Amino acid sequence: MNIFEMLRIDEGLRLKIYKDTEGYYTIGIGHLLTKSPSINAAKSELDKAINAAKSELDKAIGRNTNGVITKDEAEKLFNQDVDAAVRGILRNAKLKPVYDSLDAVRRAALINMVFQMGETGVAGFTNSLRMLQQKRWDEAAVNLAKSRWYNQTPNRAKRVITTFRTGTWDAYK
Repeated sequence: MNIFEMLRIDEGLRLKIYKDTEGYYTIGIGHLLTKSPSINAAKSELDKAINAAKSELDKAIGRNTNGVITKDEAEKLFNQDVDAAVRGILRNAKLKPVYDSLDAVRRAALINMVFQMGETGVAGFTNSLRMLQQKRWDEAAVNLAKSRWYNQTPNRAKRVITTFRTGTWDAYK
């Protein structure tokens, strides 16, 4: 198991533009496109958005696709995304250090968070981060759980948390 397989599981795979739990238009392996609008919107709106998401996609892939892509394409996007998450982490004054202190498995967990919630979002978990740095496994997990993230996506948060707590991939077995 590794980062790719890990997120592959947590994020799923889809070749058609769908929308995430947080009302975002996305595709492939969790590839964000555009903020979705509220249903209280009409054609003007909705279509405008579909439109926009669509453009984003085209732009990303470099071709006209009418909201649909291939596996190869997704996998490409995917890699790029993992890469990026891994750069935010290194570019971040708060993440870099936590990251460095962690074992390979746990590193993976951090990347996941980052990938799921952006470097900005993640750096926001100051207490949890510190705890991670002190290697206070269980405390962190408790801290981590007291979050929007957990409450919103519990199953996924669970796997991640456990991962941090055990330094193993059991949660993913």
